[PDB]
Amino acid sequence: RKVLQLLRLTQINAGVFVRLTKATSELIKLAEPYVAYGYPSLSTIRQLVYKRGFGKVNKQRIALSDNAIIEANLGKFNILSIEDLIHEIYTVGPNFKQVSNFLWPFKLSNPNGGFRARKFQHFIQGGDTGNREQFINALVKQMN
Amino acid sequence: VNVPKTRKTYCKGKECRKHTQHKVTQYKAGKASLFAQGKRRYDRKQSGYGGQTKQIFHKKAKTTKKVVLRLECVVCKTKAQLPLKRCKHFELGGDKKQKGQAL
Amino acid sequence: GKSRGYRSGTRYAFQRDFKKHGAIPLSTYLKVYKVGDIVDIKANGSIQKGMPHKYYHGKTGIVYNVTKSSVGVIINKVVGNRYIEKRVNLRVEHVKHSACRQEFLNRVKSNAAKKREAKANGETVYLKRQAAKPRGSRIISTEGNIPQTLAPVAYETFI
Amino acid sequence: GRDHTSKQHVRSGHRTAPKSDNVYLQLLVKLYSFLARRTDAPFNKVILKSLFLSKINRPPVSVSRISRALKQKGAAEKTIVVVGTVTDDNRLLEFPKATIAALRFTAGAKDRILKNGGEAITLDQLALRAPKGQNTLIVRGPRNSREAVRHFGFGPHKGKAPRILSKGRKFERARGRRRSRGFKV
Amino acid sequence: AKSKNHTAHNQTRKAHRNGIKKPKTYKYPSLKGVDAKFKRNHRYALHGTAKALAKARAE
Amino acid sequence: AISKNLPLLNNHFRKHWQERVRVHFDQAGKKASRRQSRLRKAAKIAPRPIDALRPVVRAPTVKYNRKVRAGRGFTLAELKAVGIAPKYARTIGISVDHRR
RNA sequence: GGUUGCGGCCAUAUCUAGCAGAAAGCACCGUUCCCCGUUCGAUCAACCGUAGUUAAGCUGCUAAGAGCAAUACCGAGUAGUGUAGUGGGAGACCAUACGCGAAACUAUUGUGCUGCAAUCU
RNA sequence: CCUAAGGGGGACUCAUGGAGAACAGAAAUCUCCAGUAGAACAAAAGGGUAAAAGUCCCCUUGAUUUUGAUUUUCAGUGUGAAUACAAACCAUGAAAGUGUGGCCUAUCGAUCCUUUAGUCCCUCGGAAUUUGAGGCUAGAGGUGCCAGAAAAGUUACCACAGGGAUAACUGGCUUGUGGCAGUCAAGCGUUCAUAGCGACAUUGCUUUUUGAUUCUUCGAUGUCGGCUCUUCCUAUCAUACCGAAGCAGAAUUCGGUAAGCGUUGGAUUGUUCACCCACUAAUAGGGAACGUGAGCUGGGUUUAGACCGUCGUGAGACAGGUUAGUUU
RNA sequence: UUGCUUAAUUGAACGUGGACAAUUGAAUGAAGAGCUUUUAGUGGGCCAUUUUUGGUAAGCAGAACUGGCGAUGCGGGAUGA
RNA sequence: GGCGAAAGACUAAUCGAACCAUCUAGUAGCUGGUUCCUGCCGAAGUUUCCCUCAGGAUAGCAGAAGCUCGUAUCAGUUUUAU
RNA sequence: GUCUAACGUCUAUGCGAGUGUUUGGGUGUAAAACCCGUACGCGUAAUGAAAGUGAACGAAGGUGGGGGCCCAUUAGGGUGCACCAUCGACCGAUCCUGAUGUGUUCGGAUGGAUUUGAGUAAGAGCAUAGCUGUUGGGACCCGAAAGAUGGUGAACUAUGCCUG
Ligand SMILES: CC(=O)O[C@@H]1[C@@H](O)[C@H](O[C@H]2[C@H](OC(=O)[C@H]3CC[C@@H]4[C@H](C3)O[C@@]3(C[C@H](OC(=O)/C=C/c5ccccc5)[C@H](C)CO3)[C@]43CO3)O[C@H](C)[C@@H](O)[C@@H]2OC(C)=O)O[C@H](C)[C@H]1O
Ligand SMILES: [Mg+2]
Ligand SMILES: [Mg+2]
Ligand SMILES: [Mg+2]
Ligand SMILES: [Mg+2]
Ligand SMILES: [Mg+2]
Ligand SMILES: [Mg+2]
Ligand SMILES: [Mg+2]
Ligand SMILES: [Mg+2]
Ligand SMILES: [Mg+2]
Ligand SMILES: [Mg+2]
Ligand SMILES: [Mg+2]
Ligand SMILES: [Mg+2]
Ligand SMILES: [Mg+2]
Ligand SMILES: [Mg+2]
Ligand SMILES: [Mg+2]
Ligand SMILES: [Mg+2]
Ligand SMILES: [Mg+2]
Ligand SMILES: [Mg+2]
Ligand SMILES: [Mg+2]
Ligand SMILES: [Mg+2]
Ligand SMILES: [Mg+2]
Ligand SMILES: [Mg+2]
Ligand SMILES: [Mg+2]
Ligand SMILES: [Mg+2]
Ligand SMILES: [Mg+2]
Ligand SMILES: [Mg+2]
Ligand SMILES: [Mg+2]
Ligand SMILES: [Mg+2]
Ligand SMILES: [Mg+2]
Ligand SMILES: [Mg+2]
Ligand SMILES: [Mg+2]
Ligand SMILES: [Mg+2]
Ligand SMILES: [Mg+2]
Ligand SMILES: [Mg+2]
Ligand SMILES: [Mg+2]
Ligand SMILES: [Mg+2]
Ligand SMILES: [Mg+2]
Ligand SMILES: [Mg+2]
Ligand SMILES: [Mg+2]
Ligand SMILES: [Mg+2]
Ligand SMILES: [Mg+2]
Ligand SMILES: [Mg+2]
Ligand SMILES: [Mg+2]
Ligand SMILES: [Mg+2]
Ligand SMILES: [Mg+2]
Ligand SMILES: [Mg+2]
Ligand SMILES: [Mg+2]
Ligand SMILES: [Mg+2]
Ligand SMILES: [Mg+2]
Ligand SMILES: [Mg+2]
Ligand SMILES: [Mg+2]
Ligand SMILES: [Mg+2]
Ligand SMILES: [Mg+2]
Ligand SMILES: [Mg+2]
Ligand SMILES: [Mg+2]
Ligand SMILES: [Mg+2]
Ligand SMILES: [Mg+2]
Ligand SMILES: [Mg+2]
Ligand SMILES: [Mg+2]
Ligand SMILES: [Mg+2]
Ligand SMILES: [Mg+2]
Ligand SMILES: [Mg+2]
Ligand SMILES: [Mg+2]
Ligand SMILES: [Mg+2]
Ligand SMILES: [Mg+2]
Ligand SMILES: [Mg+2]
Ligand SMILES: [Mg+2]
Ligand SMILES: [Mg+2]
Ligand SMILES: [Mg+2]
Ligand SMILES: [Mg+2]
Ligand SMILES: [Mg+2]
Ligand SMILES: [Mg+2]
Ligand SMILES: [Mg+2]
Ligand SMILES: [Mg+2]
Ligand SMILES: [Mg+2]
Ligand SMILES: [Mg+2]
Ligand SMILES: [Mg+2]
Ligand SMILES: [Mg+2]
Ligand SMILES: [Mg+2]
Ligand SMILES: [Mg+2]
Ligand SMILES: [Mg+2]
Ligand SMILES: [Mg+2]
Ligand SMILES: [Mg+2]
Ligand SMILES: [Mg+2]
Ligand SMILES: [Mg+2]
Ligand SMILES: [Mg+2]
Ligand SMILES: [Mg+2]
Ligand SMILES: [Mg+2]
Ligand SMILES: [Mg+2]
Ligand SMILES: [Mg+2]
Ligand SMILES: [Mg+2]
Ligand SMILES: [Mg+2]
Ligand SMILES: [Mg+2]
Ligand SMILES: [Mg+2]
Ligand SMILES: [Mg+2]
Ligand SMILES: [Mg+2]
Ligand SMILES: [Mg+2]
Ligand SMILES: [Mg+2]
Ligand SMILES: [Mg+2]
Ligand SMILES: [Mg+2]
Ligand SMILES: [Mg+2]
Ligand SMILES: [Mg+2]
Ligand SMILES: [Mg+2]
Ligand SMILES: [Mg+2]
Ligand SMILES: [Mg+2]
Ligand SMILES: [Mg+2]
Ligand SMILES: [Mg+2]
Ligand SMILES: [Mg+2]
Ligand SMILES: [Mg+2]
Ligand SMILES: [Mg+2]
Ligand SMILES: [Mg+2]
Ligand SMILES: [Mg+2]
Ligand SMILES: [Mg+2]
Ligand SMILES: [Mg+2]
Ligand SMILES: [Mg+2]
Ligand SMILES: [Mg+2]
Ligand SMILES: [Mg+2]
Ligand SMILES: [Mg+2]
Ligand SMILES: [Mg+2]
Ligand SMILES: [Mg+2]
Ligand SMILES: [Mg+2]
Ligand SMILES: [Mg+2]
Ligand SMILES: [Mg+2]
Ligand SMILES: [Mg+2]
Ligand SMILES: [Mg+2]
Ligand SMILES: [Mg+2]
Ligand SMILES: [Mg+2]
Ligand SMILES: [Mg+2]
Ligand SMILES: [Mg+2]
Ligand SMILES: [Mg+2]
Ligand SMILES: [Mg+2]
Ligand SMILES: [Mg+2]
Ligand SMILES: [Mg+2]
Ligand SMILES: [Mg+2]
Ligand SMILES: [Mg+2]
Ligand SMILES: [Mg+2]
Ligand SMILES: [Mg+2]
Ligand SMILES: [Mg+2]
Ligand SMILES: [Mg+2]
Ligand SMILES: [Mg+2]
Ligand SMILES: [Mg+2]
Ligand SMILES: [Mg+2]
Ligand SMILES: [Mg+2]
Ligand SMILES: [Mg+2]
Ligand SMILES: [Mg+2]
Ligand SMILES: [Mg+2]
Ligand SMILES: [Mg+2]
Ligand SMILES: [Mg+2]
Ligand SMILES: [Mg+2]
Ligand SMILES: [Mg+2]
Ligand SMILES: [Mg+2]
Ligand SMILES: [Mg+2]
Ligand SMILES: [Mg+2]
Ligand SMILES: [Mg+2]
Ligand SMILES: [Mg+2]
Ligand SMILES: [Mg+2]
Ligand SMILES: [Mg+2]
Ligand SMILES: [Mg+2]
Ligand SMILES: [Mg+2]
Ligand SMILES: [Mg+2]
Ligand SMILES: [Mg+2]
Ligand SMILES: [Mg+2]
Ligand SMILES: [Zn+2]
Repeated sequence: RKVLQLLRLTQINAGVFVRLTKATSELIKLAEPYVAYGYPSLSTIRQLVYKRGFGKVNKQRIALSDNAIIEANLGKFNILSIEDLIHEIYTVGPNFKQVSNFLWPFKLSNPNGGFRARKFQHFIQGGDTGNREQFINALVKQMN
Repeated sequence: VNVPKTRKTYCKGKECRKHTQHKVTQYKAGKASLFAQGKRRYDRKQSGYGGQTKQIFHKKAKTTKKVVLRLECVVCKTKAQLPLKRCKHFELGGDKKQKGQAL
Repeated sequence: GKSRGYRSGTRYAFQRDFKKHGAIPLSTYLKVYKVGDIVDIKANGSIQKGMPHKYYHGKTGIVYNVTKSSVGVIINKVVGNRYIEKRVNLRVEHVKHSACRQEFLNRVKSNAAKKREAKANGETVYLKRQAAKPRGSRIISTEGNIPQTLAPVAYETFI
Repeated sequence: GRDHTSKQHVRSGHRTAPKSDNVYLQLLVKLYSFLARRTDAPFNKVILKSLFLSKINRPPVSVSRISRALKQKGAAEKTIVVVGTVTDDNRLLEFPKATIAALRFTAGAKDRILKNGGEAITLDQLALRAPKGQNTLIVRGPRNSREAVRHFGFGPHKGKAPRILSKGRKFERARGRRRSRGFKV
Repeated sequence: AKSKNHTAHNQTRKAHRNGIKKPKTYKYPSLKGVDAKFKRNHRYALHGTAKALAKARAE
Repeated sequence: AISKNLPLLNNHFRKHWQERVRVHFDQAGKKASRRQSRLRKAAKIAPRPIDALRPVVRAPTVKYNRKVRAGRGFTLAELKAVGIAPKYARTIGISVDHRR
């Protein structure tokens, strides 16, 4: 529960970007029975940021509808555009922490087509939790 | 328990302020005076009608008492008190242990 | 009848190590403890004076007082919903310097040495530690190492 | 559903207005609500917060406290600001010439300030000669000197004041306050 | 009659609503329990140190 | 019965106290009637003053040494010094105290 | 490098059985007036360094030595275990998923290192 | 429990084994070697201890004084116990050191009162002296239900507040116990394990036993048994059809399908149970709130009267015997 | 600096003055952190997974950690804390 | 208290202590009940002591009032070292 | 779940080292309103059982922070109230030392101490009111079995007597 809170995953179908090291890997390992995660493609990141991209401005969830919001909040980190933000996320950049924490956790819908017959078992065993790696793109396509 | 009749401990007398020789005696409680205020109050409360006015202890549990040594300084005559642990048997200046003797 | 004495349940905690009973090696008595030192606490069963309570066996704290044969160590103990500051007087037989200082104090020196070198060279150096990162790409040569094919083995009984 | 990491619907816990219904205190809040909202001067935001405080949160400032604050190095001609009552001190041997802006002045305080060549002005008069609180010095009275604070945090070995109606040898001095009567805490 | 004897159930829930708070650290710890002989002399060393700094600034 | 950090009280209300409650609703009525009685006394003896002349005496005890107040009557020595007999003095508006 | 005195770590140093040991050191060794201690100058005390000896102590080497120490395509990713499922099985228990992961066993290697002072073929 | 079994110092090394020495042997005393502790350390156990903490010897009183800080139990209150220091005064040792009781973990006690020690200090209040009394600090006298009232029974003549937070019916879980049934087959059965049995083991079923529990009911579900009457179960006593035999017949035994159909009259007992007599095809076993009391009866049990025995000083008790006792 | 400590000019503790500047020395998060006063109800609990004790066992009795029911509706388990 | 050829029986339908009024609104850790709306927050059956075991006090959980400040330095989590 | 006596916290108000007119006196258009003052209560000094003694080394202390203010010019410096942590100083109690002197047993200068106080360290209180909480009261409402005091009954009934 604490691990999911520190990942800002405090509701169902909430999505967040995590840079893989060891600390964050052991975090995700602790939350593994409750999350589905994987390796996102560039188009998935673009679609996420374009449709459901929100910024934390004065602790408020603000739609990313204009590049001025991004500049006003991330120009000291050399982010001046929505494409700068997408690039900084995709090719994990020197300012990944600030850019991903500026991004409000994505609030996705349920999959169009449903989940598997039983969610709460590992992706390897025919369930949905754990690492599905490239099938995270199909799952996000269902849910975003 | 065997305790010698003499002992050299610190003397609290203002004259001594040092270890001097002391005489060991078993402390004996003094006679209860009739004019102590608590005994004076007790006699007045018991008088008249009303029966027994103060509690009488019954539920005895201890089988020993704490022995107190009365140490009198031979130099300045200042007395001191030392309580010992609970012992069932206590002699003052008894025969010292003889180790090695036969049965 | 319940039993809850001072050293209850310390049968193995306060035992000497196997083939390590007896006299104390004298480096224990030659170490010097200063106020502010970080020390591990491990009760020695053969010295009963200045011995810690079983709670402090295995705890680490700060020296606050130095006496003839003992040091005072400050420990923070959980009592309900907060910490209480505990001040334990321990003879030096139950105390050892904490090895966590020497790693961080060396990293401070290494960061200072690296920074002045980059300053000397007029360049920059990054001193923050990093967690282990996912490994990069690589090419596996197969000269002398052509892949060997394995299969799951059949079941056998060996008794 | 949400896994709440903090309590929901929690008020800030700070006064945003005086509890008092004095219309003239509202006017002072009227003036410094405008000033704090528009000057970027940290002094005006502090004054607005201090105008909300309760009586025990604005302890009286003796005319001796102002004298000691004016005795700081380089503060002799500063304007003393007291959000509260300024009381007199008959233990002073002398008082300087000073300008003091306060909610209230006692009769002795006003007499003493004006006797020594000073001014005793209100907080609205302050806002015109110092709309940003320039060259001012805010003085606060002792909060922990209140009698009720003597009994706060009472306990064993705490050294606080017992809540007691009578004082004397027969009132809470025997057992627990004396080693001859059992223990002492 | 016979009742429940003991249980620590729900006790960690109660300790973690508002507690489990680490103690605050301060620059100067209290010298309570420090050796009296050191404390007696440490008083004289600090008093003399203040005098030397006072004279140096008075110069 | 005992709870919290509060002062320990001594509220002496264990007898039938409610049968002996005297409320002075008649404070104003007694004030008015006292004024009327005072007017009656004045009109009874006018122009003779309503107050007897009282002496001035030191208050007893170490706490009221400093204060001085009205006594009860002039001593026999004091009346002797001004040549007034006590029997006559009581009839000319002077108070006498044989005890002081 | 050897040896002695004082050591640190406290068996890679211990234990058993053989063999060797230049120089110096150490040792055994000689004596009982004296200080001293004993049933016993055996231990302890003192004296001589004079009469003798490396026999022993000590040191080094030898041993498919015992023990100890270290290492591992040894056993074994086994036992165990944290986490998961509206998995299997009547049950006892078991399998699987994401992780952590022994001990015994087997083989090999090693058998004190070192600080201060003094001294020596 | 201990003036040492406390404290200091010194010297030595225990349990045990082997090999030897007059009486002397399994065990007396002496000698050597081996001997990591396999002993001893007051006592329960655990830990700790080998030029020692063990054994022996010498000297001692630190088992002393003033009080603070700290650890455990903890509310971070008390008590008990313990730890490291500060200031004294000492013991011991050449000394460094060690010693603030017992190698460590248990071995204990508030207010009120009394008593003793200390300070010889304060007060007895109109002022003094001396007695007496009262204060301050530290001990002791004790609360073992050990944070600490001052305390005998009986009620079958009984009362009240409550409780299904809790027993005495039914019911519910369980099935040890009770009852019933299997399997493996060493043996029994003149030969022959299984016609019929069947030990040592082992798997089950049942809820007509008794336990275990205390979920329901204490502003009340009428607690035994019988009589009357209905229905249900089958683990079938009889009757039907069949298979098997160590079935010649007759008789008998085992089994299959089977609850359609019946399963009695009496002496004694309140009985359920039992036991006898007798008839019968047979006189099976059970359930239905241990069916069935606004169906009865009221013999038993279990109010109040009374007798006896045993018990009690007694009032009274008996799950012992006896007699009389409102069934809406 | 000291009256503590050292044979000491040795140390102990607290200091004056100077150097090391935002990668000021891991990650992730942070509707901000810290502090105070006062007072309610409660002080019968129970259940599930796992660890686990007594018992032949129990819808039995007793512990450990967590999550729940109690205090909670909603969809599913027909029905059911 | 009476009275009892004795049953704790009779003493005005009242008897193992009559009836009447008062003390008396006797006390009760035990029953029962406890009267309008909406909004926000939101528990405990656990610690210690108690002739304590159906009750209290105490700590904890909860509410309310706020106060000093404004990223300061916090966390029912991970990494690295020990 | 009330009212009252006495209280804790918090809040509002008046005045403020003081505060409170209401016991009482004056006055009145008469229980009102208006006015008056001595005392007294609380506060302004604590500590000790008491006899008693009784709060500045210093800018009413030092150190690290500290909002605000001043000088600057990222940064930096100065000043820093409240408050926090820490080390000190002063007053009382306890213990130690014991000067000139003296009703020769008094006095207690001076210098100290891991001791101790509900203290000082440029006052903060007093009064009125409100909610909430406490205690005594019938005490949120209704409820015992009991106890006591003083009276009324032998028209029923038990027993004696007298007369039928
Ligand atoms: C004859 C008899 O045995 O009864 C006596 C009774 O006579 C005695 O009464 C005494 C009487 O008792 C009391 O007043 C109480 C005082 C303190 C309480 C209690 C009784 O004593 C306690 C109990 C316990 O210590 C005792 O027990 C005391 C015994 C004692 C005996 C004689 C005198 C004083 C005390 C605590 C240590 C504290 O002291 C205390 C807390 O309970 O005190 C008077 C002065 C005496 O005259 C009187 O003694 C005589 C001679 O009759 O009290 C004892 C408790 C009873 O055992
Ligand atoms: Mg993230
Ligand atoms: Mg998983
Ligand atoms: Mg589709
Ligand atoms: Mg569809
Ligand atoms: Mg599907
Ligand atoms: Mg799909
Ligand atoms: Mg599905
Ligand atoms: Mg499905
Ligand atoms: Mg599959
Ligand atoms: Mg969609
Ligand atoms: Mg003496
Ligand atoms: Mg007395
Ligand atoms: Mg009399
Ligand atoms: Mg008499
Ligand atoms: Mg009387
Ligand atoms: Mg009497
Ligand atoms: Mg036992
Ligand atoms: Mg036990
Ligand atoms: Mg260990
Ligand atoms: Mg000890
Ligand atoms: Mg750099
Ligand atoms: Mg919602
Ligand atoms: Mg909530
Ligand atoms: Mg906040
Ligand atoms: Mg002026
Ligand atoms: Mg003050
Ligand atoms: Mg004060
Ligand atoms: Mg008070
Ligand atoms: Mg009080
Ligand atoms: Mg009970
Ligand atoms: Mg309970
Ligand atoms: Mg929390
Ligand atoms: Mg070499
Ligand atoms: Mg030689
Ligand atoms: Mg010799
Ligand atoms: Mg010799
Ligand atoms: Mg040799
Ligand atoms: Mg040789
Ligand atoms: Mg070998
Ligand atoms: Mg597993
Ligand atoms: Mg785990
Ligand atoms: Mg599972
Ligand atoms: Mg399924
Ligand atoms: Mg695995
Ligand atoms: Mg070797
Ligand atoms: Mg001993
Ligand atoms: Mg000894
Ligand atoms: Mg000894
Ligand atoms: Mg020795
Ligand atoms: Mg051996
Ligand atoms: Mg003793
Ligand atoms: Mg304690
Ligand atoms: Mg206790
Ligand atoms: Mg505590
Ligand atoms: Mg404590
Ligand atoms: Mg204590
Ligand atoms: Mg300790
Ligand atoms: Mg000593
Ligand atoms: Mg006692
Ligand atoms: Mg009492
Ligand atoms: Mg008198
Ligand atoms: Mg006198
Ligand atoms: Mg006592
Ligand atoms: Mg008790
Ligand atoms: Mg108790
Ligand atoms: Mg009793
Ligand atoms: Mg009775
Ligand atoms: Mg009877
Ligand atoms: Mg009976
Ligand atoms: Mg029940
Ligand atoms: Mg069974
Ligand atoms: Mg059976
Ligand atoms: Mg069978
Ligand atoms: Mg049954
Ligand atoms: Mg039942
Ligand atoms: Mg019932
Ligand atoms: Mg009913
Ligand atoms: Mg009912
Ligand atoms: Mg009924
Ligand atoms: Mg029924
Ligand atoms: Mg019933
Ligand atoms: Mg019925
Ligand atoms: Mg019945
Ligand atoms: Mg059948
Ligand atoms: Mg039929
Ligand atoms: Mg019959
Ligand atoms: Mg019959
Ligand atoms: Mg029978
Ligand atoms: Mg029934
Ligand atoms: Mg039934
Ligand atoms: Mg039955
Ligand atoms: Mg029935
Ligand atoms: Mg019926
Ligand atoms: Mg009936
Ligand atoms: Mg019946
Ligand atoms: Mg009918
Ligand atoms: Mg009957
Ligand atoms: Mg009958
Ligand atoms: Mg019978
Ligand atoms: Mg009967
Ligand atoms: Mg008899
Ligand atoms: Mg019988
Ligand atoms: Mg009977
Ligand atoms: Mg008979
Ligand atoms: Mg009859
Ligand atoms: Mg009827
Ligand atoms: Mg510096
Ligand atoms: Mg790291
Ligand atoms: Mg509360
Ligand atoms: Mg509370
Ligand atoms: Mg509470
Ligand atoms: Mg409460
Ligand atoms: Mg319960
Ligand atoms: Mg309850
Ligand atoms: Mg669950
Ligand atoms: Mg499972
Ligand atoms: Mg249970
Ligand atoms: Mg139960
Ligand atoms: Mg409930
Ligand atoms: Mg729910
Ligand atoms: Mg549903
Ligand atoms: Mg449902
Ligand atoms: Mg179902
Ligand atoms: Mg009578
Ligand atoms: Mg009579
Ligand atoms: Mg009877
Ligand atoms: Mg009668
Ligand atoms: Mg009548
Ligand atoms: Mg009647
Ligand atoms: Mg009638
Ligand atoms: Mg009647
Ligand atoms: Mg009532
Ligand atoms: Mg909520
Ligand atoms: Mg109760
Ligand atoms: Mg409570
Ligand atoms: Mg708790
Ligand atoms: Mg709170
Ligand atoms: Mg912070
Ligand atoms: Mg971990
Ligand atoms: Mg590590
Ligand atoms: Mg009040
Ligand atoms: Mg008036
Ligand atoms: Mg009138
Ligand atoms: Mg006054
Ligand atoms: Mg006054
Ligand atoms: Mg006063
Ligand atoms: Mg005193
Ligand atoms: Mg004192
Ligand atoms: Mg002189
Ligand atoms: Mg002289
Ligand atoms: Mg003199
Ligand atoms: Mg003089
Ligand atoms: Mg103080
Ligand atoms: Mg002050
Ligand atoms: Mg009330
Ligand atoms: Mg009330
Ligand atoms: Mg009533
Ligand atoms: Mg009555
Ligand atoms: Mg009575
Ligand atoms: Mg009467
Ligand atoms: Mg009567
Ligand atoms: Mg008649
Ligand atoms: Zn003496």
